[PDB]
Amino acid sequence: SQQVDKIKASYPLFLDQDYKDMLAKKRDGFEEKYPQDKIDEVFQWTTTKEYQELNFQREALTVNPAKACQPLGAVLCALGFEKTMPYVHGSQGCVAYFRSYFNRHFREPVSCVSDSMTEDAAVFGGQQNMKDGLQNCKATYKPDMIAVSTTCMAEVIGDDLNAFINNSKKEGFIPDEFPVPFAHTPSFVGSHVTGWDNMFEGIARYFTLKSMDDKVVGSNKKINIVPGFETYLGNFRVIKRMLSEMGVGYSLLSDPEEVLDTPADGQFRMYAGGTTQEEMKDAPNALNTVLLQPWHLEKTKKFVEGTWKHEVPKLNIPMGLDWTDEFLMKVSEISGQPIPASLTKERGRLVDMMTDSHTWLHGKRFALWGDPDFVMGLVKFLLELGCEPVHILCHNGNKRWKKAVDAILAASPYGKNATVYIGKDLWHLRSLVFTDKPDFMIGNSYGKFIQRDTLHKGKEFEVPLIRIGFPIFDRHHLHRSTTLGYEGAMQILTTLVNSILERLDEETRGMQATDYNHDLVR
Amino acid sequence: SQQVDKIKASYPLFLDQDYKDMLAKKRDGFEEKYPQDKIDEVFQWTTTKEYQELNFQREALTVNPAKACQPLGAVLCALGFEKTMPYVHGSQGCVAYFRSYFNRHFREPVSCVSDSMTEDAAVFGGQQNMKDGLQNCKATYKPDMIAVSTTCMAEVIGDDLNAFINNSKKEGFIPDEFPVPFAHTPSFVGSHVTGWDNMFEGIARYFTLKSMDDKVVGSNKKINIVPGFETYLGNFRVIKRMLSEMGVGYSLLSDPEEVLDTPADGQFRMYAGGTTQEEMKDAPNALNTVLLQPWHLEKTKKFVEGTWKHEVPKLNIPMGLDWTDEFLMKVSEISGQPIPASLTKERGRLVDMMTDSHTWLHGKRFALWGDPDFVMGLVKFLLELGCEPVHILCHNGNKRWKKAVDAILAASPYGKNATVYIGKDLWHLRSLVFTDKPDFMIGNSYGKFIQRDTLHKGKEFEVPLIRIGFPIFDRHHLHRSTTLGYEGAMQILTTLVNSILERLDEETRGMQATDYNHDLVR
Amino acid sequence: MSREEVESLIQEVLEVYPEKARKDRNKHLAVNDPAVTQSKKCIISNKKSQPGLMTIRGCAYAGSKGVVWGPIKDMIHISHGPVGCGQYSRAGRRNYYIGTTGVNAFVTMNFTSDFQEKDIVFGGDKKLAKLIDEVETLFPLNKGISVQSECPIGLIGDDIESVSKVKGAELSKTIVPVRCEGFRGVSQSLGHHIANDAVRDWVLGKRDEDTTFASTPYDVAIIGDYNIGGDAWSSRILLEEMGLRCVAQWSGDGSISEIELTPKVKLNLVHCYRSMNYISRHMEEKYGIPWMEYNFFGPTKTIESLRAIAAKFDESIQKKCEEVIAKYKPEWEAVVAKYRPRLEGKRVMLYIGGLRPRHVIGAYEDLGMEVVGTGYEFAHNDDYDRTMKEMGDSTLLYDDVTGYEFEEFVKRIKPDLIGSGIKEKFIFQKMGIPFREMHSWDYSGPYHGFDGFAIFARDMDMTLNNPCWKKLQAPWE
Amino acid sequence: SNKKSQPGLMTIRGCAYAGSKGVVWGPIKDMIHISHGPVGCGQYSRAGRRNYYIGTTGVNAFVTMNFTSDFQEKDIVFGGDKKLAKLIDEVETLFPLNKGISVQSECPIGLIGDDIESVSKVKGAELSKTIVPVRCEGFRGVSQSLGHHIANDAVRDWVLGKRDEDTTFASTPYDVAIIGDYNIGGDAWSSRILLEEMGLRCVAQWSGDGSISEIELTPKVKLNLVHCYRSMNYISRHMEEKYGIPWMEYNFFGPTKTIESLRAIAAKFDESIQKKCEEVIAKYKPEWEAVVAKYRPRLEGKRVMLRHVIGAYEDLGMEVVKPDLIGKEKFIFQKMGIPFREMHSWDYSGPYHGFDGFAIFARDMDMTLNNPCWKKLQAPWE
Ligand SMILES: C[C@H](CCC(=O)NCCC[N+](C)(C)CC(O)CS(=O)(=O)O)[C@H]1CC[C@H]2[C@@H]3[C@H](O)C[C@@H]4C[C@H](O)CC[C@]4(C)[C@H]3C[C@H](O)[C@]12C
Ligand code: ICS
Ligand code: ICS
Ligand code: CLF
Ligand code: CLF
Ligand SMILES: [Fe+3]
Ligand SMILES: [Fe+3]
Repeated sequence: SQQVDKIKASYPLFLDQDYKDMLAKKRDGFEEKYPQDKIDEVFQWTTTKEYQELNFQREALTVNPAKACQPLGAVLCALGFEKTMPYVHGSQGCVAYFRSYFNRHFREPVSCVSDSMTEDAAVFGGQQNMKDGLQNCKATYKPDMIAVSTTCMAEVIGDDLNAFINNSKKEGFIPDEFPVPFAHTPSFVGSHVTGWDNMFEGIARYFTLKSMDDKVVGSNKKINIVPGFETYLGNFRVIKRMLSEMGVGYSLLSDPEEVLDTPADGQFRMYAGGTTQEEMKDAPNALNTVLLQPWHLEKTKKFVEGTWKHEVPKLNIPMGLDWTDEFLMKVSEISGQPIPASLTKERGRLVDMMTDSHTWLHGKRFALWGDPDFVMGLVKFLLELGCEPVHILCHNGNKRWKKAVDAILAASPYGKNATVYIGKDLWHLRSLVFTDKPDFMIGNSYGKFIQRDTLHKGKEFEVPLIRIGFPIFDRHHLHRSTTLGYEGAMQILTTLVNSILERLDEETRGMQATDYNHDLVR
Repeated sequence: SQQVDKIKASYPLFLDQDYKDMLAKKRDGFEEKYPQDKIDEVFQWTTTKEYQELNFQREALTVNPAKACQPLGAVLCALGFEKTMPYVHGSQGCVAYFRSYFNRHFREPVSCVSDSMTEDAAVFGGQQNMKDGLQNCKATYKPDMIAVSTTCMAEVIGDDLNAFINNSKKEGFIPDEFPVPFAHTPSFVGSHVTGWDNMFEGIARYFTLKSMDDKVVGSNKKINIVPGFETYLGNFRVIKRMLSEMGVGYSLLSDPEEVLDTPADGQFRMYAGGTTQEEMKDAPNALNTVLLQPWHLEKTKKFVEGTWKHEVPKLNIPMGLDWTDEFLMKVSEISGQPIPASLTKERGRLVDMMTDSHTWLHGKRFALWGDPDFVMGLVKFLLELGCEPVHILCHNGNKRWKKAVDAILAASPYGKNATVYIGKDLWHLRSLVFTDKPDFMIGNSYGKFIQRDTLHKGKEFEVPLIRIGFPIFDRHHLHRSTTLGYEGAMQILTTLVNSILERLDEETRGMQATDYNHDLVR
Repeated sequence: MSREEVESLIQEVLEVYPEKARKDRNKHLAVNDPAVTQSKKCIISNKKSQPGLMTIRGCAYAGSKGVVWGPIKDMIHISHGPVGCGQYSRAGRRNYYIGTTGVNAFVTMNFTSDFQEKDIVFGGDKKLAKLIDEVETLFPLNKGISVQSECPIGLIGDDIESVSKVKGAELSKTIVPVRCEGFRGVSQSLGHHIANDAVRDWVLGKRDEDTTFASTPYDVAIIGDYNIGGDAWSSRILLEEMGLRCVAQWSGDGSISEIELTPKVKLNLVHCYRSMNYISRHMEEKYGIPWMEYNFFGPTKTIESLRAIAAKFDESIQKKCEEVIAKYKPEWEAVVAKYRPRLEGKRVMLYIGGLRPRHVIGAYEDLGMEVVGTGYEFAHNDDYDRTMKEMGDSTLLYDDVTGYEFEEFVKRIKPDLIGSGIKEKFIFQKMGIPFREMHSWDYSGPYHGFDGFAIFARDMDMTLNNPCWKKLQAPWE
Repeated sequence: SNKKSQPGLMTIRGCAYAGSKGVVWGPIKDMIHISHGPVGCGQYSRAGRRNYYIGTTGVNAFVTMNFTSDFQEKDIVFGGDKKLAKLIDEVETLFPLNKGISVQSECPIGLIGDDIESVSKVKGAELSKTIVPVRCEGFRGVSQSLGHHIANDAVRDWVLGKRDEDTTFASTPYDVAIIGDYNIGGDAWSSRILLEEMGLRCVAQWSGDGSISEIELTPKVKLNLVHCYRSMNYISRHMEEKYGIPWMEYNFFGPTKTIESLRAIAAKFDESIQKKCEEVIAKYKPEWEAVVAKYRPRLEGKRVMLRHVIGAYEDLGMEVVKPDLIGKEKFIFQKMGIPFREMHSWDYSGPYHGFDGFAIFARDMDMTLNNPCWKKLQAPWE
């Protein structure tokens, strides 16, 4: 039943008594459900240390991973170039999933095509699929570039991307001068950040490998910036703004912030902004190349150091106070441009907010997860705030990255109770937050489920989630935030301190029970 | 008792069993408390319509007001001028309260002095207080200008500010050339915004009244911007940025964003930025003066139109889509500068966010309160979003402003269930949100108490608070937000939609009870 | 637009395609003629997508794991293969269910083998057995396991059937191997077929020799309703208010016991014909259970379907059906009175997967809105046979439409509203045309039944009449 | 000391209204306090001080509320006595569970010739309710000290003697009152738990978490324990002179001073109270010893620029006097780069008194003094 004046959506329409009785009858009559006391017993068991010991003994089963596959990152990298179509040689279901994922994160159209390889291509390869797809894509969507990645099917059957594209150019399916960079992005190796790295290396190699004779390092007075897999448009914007404030010439390669933030003015723009082909062609002429996320740009680093002869600086992600300072100092040294007074004032204002909020931030325990560079930058910033990152999880991390994060933790008194986990999923993290409860969680929308589980144990056991990372599906326009530089540090600090204060307000809202501490001034 | 490893603050230390027993003994033995059943009965009565009828019959009693006194606004106006020390003629406790209020909101040092008028000055006036205070202030803090306002004591005993300052200059306490603008700011008239208006009018008159002969309108090719009482630094920043993007020469009079956002670099800066005396002197030479908050800048408008001969445009506060568009178009017409493509793209991006969030925003019911211009801008933006501003409360609003807001509401189909209240306080709004429950409240931190009351009636009756306005005391760094322009509209939209989504997530977190709607994607 | 206008528009959109692509796509676009009962004479469907054309079709894994098997709450579904397929499909579909997630329900969880290079090179059968053992260790209250194959499983020569048999015998547990590799077929339709075959082969006949279940003459099963936003619950409450006992309801909020009990029912009520026609026909052939399609979308279709269902039983059920219709008549009449004036004479273009492009038309007509364009991602020719009688005359029909094709159709038709998925929502929002997500109900719902009709009318009004659509042009431009 | 403020210089000193409404009368929870005058004074002091209390706000407790007459021009010109009477009637109507009303005068009340005493007497006789007029006009005096004196005089004249001829209260030889503790973050509760663990009965505790009946019961106790001497010495000496109740100052800041004060208080009673005091000290010794062991090495040798507070700082190994810490001015020292903490006006943390409060105090001192934010004021390129 519905009242036309107050229409109920599924919640709380299904909380009505008739729906409750219907669901109870369905459960009791036909579902053969386990008794509720057995369910409670099993849940309590899953909250225990013995269950955690069994959970961490897993070797073959992955539950609730915190990573994606390579072609997603390859598509994100391809989206950062001007009038460039991401083209995933393989099965179309992969492209449908990639587009849906990026649509849900960015709430914007995501352009990507597939050559629709099927059972026939499983025994003959996808050469005909490549030819037809390249021709159809160029004829239909009129791109300046087509950037080709692979699905797991084409990787398993062993399709040769280079030979397929060369043959497509030979039989006239596409013009011989049309830029078609390619990258093998096996989904069974690494994660989405690995796919971003592979795609960027493929594009850079396509545009620079065979034209290195006329290249002179530092002839265009620019610094190349490689952002890596980045899903905060504010990060691109803050990097560009900080570099422009310093008066430093720069070339941001793979810049998708325009195509992922197109205006609503009555027309659809398939392409917007992006790195030009001339930018990639002139990239070896830069003074140097700075990798914003070095821990998943290793192949790109090898190509840039081996081919462009750029002495890539050893820079951490420009996250937090110390690492933003290091990034700015390195940029100043490379370009010769002094750090302006505006950036000094911005750093001072970030320090001022840190001093203002240190009383609420100090000692807070956090369980965080995400990509390696983002995770380590967050850990460093939390250490700078006096916080304790007790559980540090990176499903796509490696041993060297874990060693670096352990070295960071050992350099701070606030990393004493911190453990770093690599190759562990969010079921492991749920066990960790149940057995060693932190004050808060930091991560993507998936952690919301963990929060639910904690609330099922009790209100005092609930671990609230702070949505920083990728992907964020249950909140709107959080992809416009910044996590890099001083502005990103200020936004992160504000989010953390206000989450703490919101939790304190919720815990002290009980009238005549806990509202003695429901303070107006915090 | 306390555990050294896990120390408890007041919450939840006083929830311990021994503290509970001690408090129960204290209440039962000596407090002579009313029975809890009687307390529940009275609380339930306070939530009824009969209590609302009694509450709205009040004529003499004010409970939990939503306004301050004039000298607070006068101090805020004085802080916006370069090397200017706010000076309140009257009692010291007023200045102590002003400084405490502004420190709590901005979390920054706030400069203000008093002449410490006492019992003796209540008989002979504060002439000697004025002389000594001016001399001591100029000697100790070395300001370039002293802006003088009054407390209620000085306004009751009829202290002549002009005569006192002239006598101080005549007898050598301060130089005759030192700029000492003054304004009478009676705390029993209007509110803090009236004090801001009076102080700005006094400063403008002091710097422009006697030198109007050589003034030519539009000779400096600039537009004067009067922001009014503004407690968001982002609003000053966004106005300046939008005018700089347009290529429009502007003079922002009473600009306090610099002195309220000083960096923490180990040195205390007493003054920072602000409108220079040269800009105030040259203000009559501008093309026109734009009043950002015209509903509390009436005296300023009268002075600017009567003395500067500026045809002040009839502009609403540049809040929300339509009013930001009108402000930009008026600036374009006045200055002759076309609106650039960047501002058009920002408007389109705001519209895109609106289309992305309209499903969650449509039909939501809001009670809201604050200053008149801010309240009407928020109402306009909510009507643009498809929301219902059911309860509109403005303690310092008047009948003409109420008529204007009623006209705004009648122009929209979403203003049908809306009522505007002037001269009502937060107890009236408590009664309103109990008897006519909105989905959310929008106001300053005081509304938190209302939320507590609603939660005492039940979780289904709780009205969550959204902290937009002044003052915000229980959250950190919210004063750095923006409410004006497309950027301010985007920030407000994000806050509203994510508050709705957070409330929905909280309501659907119950495992096997409501978590069927605990959707990962929203 | 007249029929000649639509045909000329189709030709103009096909102009830009290459010869092969244009020739293939010509056969998938048509102008509706309601008198024609054989859609094969005007449209061709269930064919391979043209490479590199930005299609919206999913894979067989999406149609099997994401649609048919995933909503089964008390079962654990393993995305066998690399992490991506399971990660992108985790909790992306709003198959509502009641349960304690992680203990006895696992719908929104992601179980995967997380294939690495060594698993590709040396196979994943041993890893599958170890994973099944670990699942048993860590989730003891699961009532069954399904193994949904991703693309690499069928290419490296893995034998998941033998692993399923051995582990099911060892653990006395139902383990269903589904060969739903994404490259199979052309869309999610083959995934539906493969999942239905797996249901028939491994789950459906489990209680063939069991006669302990007590049956009544009013036993019905709900097949093909996936409880998107609670749609199946809103249909089930109407069915049970009619005097019927809904013994089985899958996949949405479905348990394995309900699937096993389905062969014991008297009637099968198929909501999504496309995804469950195979299992319905098999059950009719084997257990002699009649099946029929019902449409609870909009008060008119809901009333007609309720009367058709009651006609299959005695006079008491028909009397209860009339009682239910009388009880719910004022509610949907009030909803119509409130929302039809705001929605009269507004044209709608739709493009959804395989059922909804024709099923939801009646509710739009209930509100006073006319549908001028419709199409399917993966529907067969029988779906179009059912569609052409529902669509209006000289209306556009598109099969496996491309992004450019549908964009040009929308640009040259100018509808008041468009109903499609998330991959076109923002495309058409940036063009200034109101959009309603017809897959997830735009995170709203349910839309079935009378309560669903109220929610649907409210959503249509709030999106079509939102002020945000009048603000896309800057006043200075 | 205690002289007039120099005009034109910034200072922290409040007014007489702040010392009366904000300090003495406001924490009284079951009374309603009307800020008589314009809106500003009541608005700025609303929930400004963390005088913790237990009650239902708006029903039987009113501490964080703002009751004001909201003076306008007509009230200034023609007086506000009629407005005060109407407001008192409206307060009675809308807040029936209030156990008393105080009227705190703001500045214009003392300048326009308003007679709030006559209104208070008439309305109190009419409604059989205690209405306390306080002439705490802000211009009176040079600081909040005169506000404390005026508020104490009002307490003595209108509340304290309400049960002088009442003997129904059953008294015990271990009856003590806590006078001048305003329960900042629960300080008075942390002191009261220790006092009751000693076998003493705390009949009265005001202003913090204080009720009017407790103030009326104060003249019935055997000992008065004054925390804030400078705000309650007048009432303490009045009770000593009139009722013969001895009073003493207690210092529960830091374990050493807490132990000394507990022993001094127990010395005023029989041997059973002394034995219970020894038991309490023995029970709490390991807790504060562990607190010292954890936090003293992190704070040894640090210099504090600020007895009452010296004891706790010295218990943490800290030197009291380039200060490493200093006990409106907070942000000024904050921007100079010196870590700052309010040792007696803290607006966020607490309690700091008693053994339970000592742990919080040590944690807060370690948190503020050793926070990395103070090491980052200088940019590495400067
Ligand atoms: C019963 C209660 C008085 C309590 C009392 O004073 N008891 C006598 C005092 C003695 N005790 C009970 C407090 C202690 C004992 O003596 C215990 S014993 O004698 O040892 O058993 C009176 C006083 C205040 C009254 C409410 C308010 O007006 C608001 C409202 C107005 C409407 O128009 C009618 C409803 C409302 C809710 C009223 C209901 C009720 O009418 C209240 C609670
Ligand atoms: S199963 Fe099919 S695409 Fe019949 S794969 Fe798809 S929950 Fe669609 S038009 Mo998403 S054949 Fe169901 C469908 Fe229809 S996921 Fe849902 S809405 S009625
Ligand atoms: S009464 Fe005094 S200024 Fe002793 S006027 Fe002041 S609640 Fe301070 S240092 Mo605010 S002599 Fe109390 C005080 Fe101390 S208001 Fe509180 S913190 S212990
Ligand atoms: S068509 Fe379908 S979704 Fe595609 S892979 Fe194949 S079953 Fe799966 Fe999977 S991990 Fe990523 S998303 Fe693919 S490239 Fe492989
Ligand atoms: S010293 Fe004290 S706080 Fe000052 S007025 Fe006097 S009692 Fe009050 Fe009041 S409304 Fe504003 S803040 Fe004043 S100017 Fe008057
Ligand atoms: Fe968008
Ligand atoms: Fe600050």
